[PDB]
Amino acid sequence: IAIPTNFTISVTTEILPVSMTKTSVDCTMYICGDSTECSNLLLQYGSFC
Amino acid sequence: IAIPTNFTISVTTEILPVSMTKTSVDCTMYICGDSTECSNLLLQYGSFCTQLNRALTGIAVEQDKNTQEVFAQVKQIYKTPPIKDFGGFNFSQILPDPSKPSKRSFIEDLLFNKVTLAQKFNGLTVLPPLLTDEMIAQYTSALLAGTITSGWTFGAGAALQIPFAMQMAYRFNGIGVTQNVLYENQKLIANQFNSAIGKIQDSLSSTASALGKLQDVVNQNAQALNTLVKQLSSNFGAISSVLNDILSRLDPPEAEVQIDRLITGRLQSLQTYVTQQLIRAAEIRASANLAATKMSECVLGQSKRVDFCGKGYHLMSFPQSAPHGVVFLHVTYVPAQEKNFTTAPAICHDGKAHFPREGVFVSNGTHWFVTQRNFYEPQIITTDNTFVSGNCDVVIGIVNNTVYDPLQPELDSFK
Amino acid sequence: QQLIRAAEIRASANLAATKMSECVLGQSKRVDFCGKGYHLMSFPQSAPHG
Amino acid sequence: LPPLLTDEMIAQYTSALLAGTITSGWTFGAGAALQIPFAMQMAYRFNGIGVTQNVLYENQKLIANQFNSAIGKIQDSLSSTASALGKLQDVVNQNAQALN
Amino acid sequence: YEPQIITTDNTFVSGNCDVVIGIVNNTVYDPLQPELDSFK
Amino acid sequence: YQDVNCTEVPVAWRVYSTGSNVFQTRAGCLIGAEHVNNSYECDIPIGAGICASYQQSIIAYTMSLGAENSVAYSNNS
Ligand SMILES: *[C@@H]1O[C@H](CO)[C@@H](O)[C@H](O[C@@H]2O[C@H](CO)[C@@H](O)[C@H](O)[C@H]2NC(C)=O)[C@H]1NC(C)=O
Ligand SMILES: *[C@@H]1O[C@H](CO)[C@@H](O[C@@H]2O[C@H](CO)[C@@H](O)[C@H](O)[C@H]2NC(C)=O)[C@H](O)[C@H]1NC(C)=O
Ligand SMILES: *[C@@H]1O[C@H](CO)[C@@H](O[C@@H]2O[C@H](CO)[C@@H](O)[C@H](O)[C@H]2NC(C)=O)[C@H](O)[C@H]1NC(C)=O
Ligand SMILES: *[C@@H]1O[C@H](CO)[C@@H](O[C@@H]2O[C@H](CO)[C@@H](O)[C@H](O)[C@H]2NC(C)=O)[C@H](O)[C@H]1NC(C)=O
Ligand SMILES: *[C@@H]1O[C@H](CO)[C@@H](O[C@@H]2O[C@H](CO)[C@@H](O)[C@H](O)[C@H]2NC(C)=O)[C@H](O)[C@H]1NC(C)=O
Ligand SMILES: *[C@@H]1O[C@H](CO)[C@@H](O[C@@H]2O[C@H](CO)[C@@H](O)[C@H](O)[C@H]2NC(C)=O)[C@H](O)[C@H]1NC(C)=O
Ligand SMILES: *[C@@H]1O[C@H](CO)[C@@H](O)[C@H](O)[C@H]1NC(C)=O
Ligand SMILES: *[C@@H]1O[C@H](CO)[C@@H](O)[C@H](O)[C@H]1NC(C)=O
Ligand SMILES: *[C@@H]1O[C@H](CO)[C@@H](O)[C@H](O)[C@H]1NC(C)=O
Ligand SMILES: *[C@@H]1O[C@H](CO)[C@@H](O)[C@H](O)[C@H]1NC(C)=O
Ligand SMILES: *[C@@H]1O[C@H](CO)[C@@H](O)[C@H](O)[C@H]1NC(C)=O
Repeated sequence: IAIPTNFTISVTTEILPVSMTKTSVDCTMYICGDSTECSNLLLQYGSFC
Repeated sequence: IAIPTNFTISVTTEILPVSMTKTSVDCTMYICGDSTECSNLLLQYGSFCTQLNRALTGIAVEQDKNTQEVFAQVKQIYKTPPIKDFGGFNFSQILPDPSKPSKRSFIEDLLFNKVTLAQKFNGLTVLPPLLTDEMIAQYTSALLAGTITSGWTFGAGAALQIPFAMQMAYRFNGIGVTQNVLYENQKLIANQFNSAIGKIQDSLSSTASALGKLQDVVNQNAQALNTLVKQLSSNFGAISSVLNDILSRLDPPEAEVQIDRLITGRLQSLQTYVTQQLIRAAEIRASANLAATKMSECVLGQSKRVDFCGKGYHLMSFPQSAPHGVVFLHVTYVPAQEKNFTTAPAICHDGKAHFPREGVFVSNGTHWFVTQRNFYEPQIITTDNTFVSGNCDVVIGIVNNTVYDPLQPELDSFK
Repeated sequence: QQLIRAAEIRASANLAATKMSECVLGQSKRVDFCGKGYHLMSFPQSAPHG
Repeated sequence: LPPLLTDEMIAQYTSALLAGTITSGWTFGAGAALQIPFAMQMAYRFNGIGVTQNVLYENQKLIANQFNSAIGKIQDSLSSTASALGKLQDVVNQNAQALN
Repeated sequence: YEPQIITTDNTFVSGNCDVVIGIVNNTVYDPLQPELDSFK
Repeated sequence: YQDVNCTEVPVAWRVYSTGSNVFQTRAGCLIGAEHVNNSYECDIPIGAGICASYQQSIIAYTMSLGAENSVAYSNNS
């Protein structure tokens, strides 16, 4: 048998992500942009946005 | 130091979703809907509909797999004896009630009545679950009967009988409290358990927003299906959203374009629906895995992991069934009414240092005793509850006292 | 893509909560769950997103 | 959008957890916090791994010195290393890249 | 299953015989008495 | 045939639609299997607690959860 006669105290680091940035996008400003004709055309595509 | 002098028994509830409604959508019936021209044009796009059907079928099978994993964990169907002598503990509100229809209990009836809220459409079908609600109730009844009658023995091999008070003494011993505390306080512990169980039904009777997760899942699925159905009244740039009007009011060669314009949009809608369904199914599968782990580790045994099953020191747990999920009632031990003492790490006597075997040294101001670490029960410092190692000039915090030798009086009086 | 990534972030957060509960508020007997060796204790610190 | 909990609040939570574990042990995770001298709590924790109390009490100075030295080394490792955070940065990159 | 004789070495005493519900009367053997009788 | 009355099956191979062995379950209409009063472990899941197996010919039964067992509980045993 083998038996230890001394010891050591060790400190170890662990890193874990918990969240990410909250980002927001809207269609009408991204797809068309302050344009009535484009938004009227986009209204024919239902409720994707 | 501070040491508690009393305790409370607390039961708490945890809600977990395990399953989700099994739905099926026919690709060609949804896209075309009784039109040979549309079907012949849709034949040109390859095998998108086969992939969509395969994905939905896999999602449907996964739900039955989840339910079987969570609930079908007992080999036999155990029953409770007709005579109920459990040391004063009253399980009447969680055991099956057979006067009323079905084999449900009082709390299960409350849960099923609380969670309350489609129709036949063009290509939409809903498949029934493999296990009815009665079979799930019967699994839960078997688990309760086993855990009440045999302890944790039925989870490893065959069930072995044990009186309930002795089982609960085992469970106190498993959290660091000796068997004295239970047998001398049996009536109080039973009363506290009964009162907490009675409070559970009051808490979940008047209040309704407790079952938030199950209703959230139901609402999300209903909203997704409603949006998919409503997307059928968009022309996507064509002249109309109805194929009959397009076919009647236009001849084929320039009706091809309008039909293609409708087909592309309807395909896109179906694909986005299927993708979000896959993601939601993955989330539900993770939840069901957690629920199965909790059933295995907290109903079929006693858990040492902190906060895994309730707040406090875990004593035991009971399962109940819900419309599309499971409910866990965790019974835990909470110390209370702490008192304040002064301590020492070791005691020097005859030039030797003594340490406690299983407790701590305390004093009420003048005299020193040894106590448990979780309940105040002082005792005289003898040589039977301490062990000696070394001299008393190396430990920081030594105090002087005397260690009783029980053999000295008997071998002095009788020599 | 954002939804698929958020699922993984949520899994990491659940693991972090379990470690906070079982290693800072108690002593753990699970092998290699908190460090390499025999666990004695743990201390938390905050990071910009973790 | 800004997160609901700011950095000072998270630091307060971390400080509360650290003070509770240093002063009470594991008692504050079940009910009210019960005070305990630190050396006796470390003796409890040695009993928890199969080593007796006298081993702690007769080598207290050495154990304290080893702990202090390890804590000192960890900050040198953090400061000198070029990139030890790793995963935390990686997530950020991904998001930014997708946005671009 | 491995039965033993009930002695003061495998049991511990605490309290009276009134508080506990299912008490059973029996005897607890004392290992010291035989040698104390044989060696005064 | 999923969620359909057994009546209007043949109106909308022709031997697997006749009224020889016709059973009305809750998952739909089943043709070609005999309905027995026994219960066994599930073999092929049909649904709503109904399973099917091959035992001679094909049979359809209600799933059995397991074997009954009453533990000899007593307060001093
Ligand atoms: C056990 O032995 C004691 C003394 O050796 C004896 O008193 C007990 O007999 C009865 O115990 C009852 C305790 O439940 C007590 O209420 C009753 O008065 C007592 N009878 C007499 C005549 O004293 C013994 N117990 C049993 C069960 O025989
Ligand atoms: C157990 O290990 C410790 C750490 O190495 C030893 O303590 C060292 O002893 C040497 C020689 O006496 C000193 O030069 C070091 O400064 C000590 N280290 C510390 C941190 O104090 C200890 O002697 C060992 N115990 C044995 C071998 O029985
Ligand atoms: C421990 O707490 C319990 C309360 O749960 C105490 O029991 C109560 O005692 C008061 C005063 O004697 C009674 O009015 C209550 O009816 C008791 N409650 C129950 C449920 O019986 C108990 O006395 C406490 N123990 C100590 C040593 O103080
Ligand atoms: C366990 O508790 C139930 C109540 O939750 C007790 O049932 C009540 O018993 C009293 C007296 O017999 C009746 O007046 C009530 O109408 C019962 N309530 C219900 C809902 O049935 C039951 O008696 C308790 N168990 C024991 C052994 O006393
Ligand atoms: C600490 O506890 C001891 C033991 O319970 C107390 O000593 C007893 O005190 C009472 C009342 O004065 C006497 O009747 C007993 O004879 C004492 N027992 C002894 C001396 O063995 C002591 O008073 C307590 N000290 C406090 C509460 O400050
Ligand atoms: C605890 O007991 C030791 C041993 O008796 C005490 O140490 C002695 O104290 C007396 C005075 O009371 C001195 O005359 C002796 O020289 C001391 N040493 C020895 C070996 O006897 C000690 O004072 C007591 N109290 C404390 C707090 O340690
Ligand atoms: C002893 O502990 C109690 C808490 O139960 C505390 O209120 C009291 O101040 C303490 N005694 C001191 C600090 O002298
Ligand atoms: C505890 O601290 C006090 C200072 O208030 C000091 O006098 C005493 O020696 C210390 N005791 C131990 C055992 O560290
Ligand atoms: C067991 O129950 C019977 C019947 O109620 C009773 O006479 C007996 O005293 C009980 N035994 C114990 C140990 O509680
Ligand atoms: C169709 O099946 C249902 C369900 O069993 C039944 O109630 C009904 O009588 C059957 N026939 C018709 C014409 O609906
Ligand atoms: C099964 O039993 C019921 C009575 O419970 C009876 O009406 C029915 O005909 C039986 N089925 C067969 C196939 O014998």
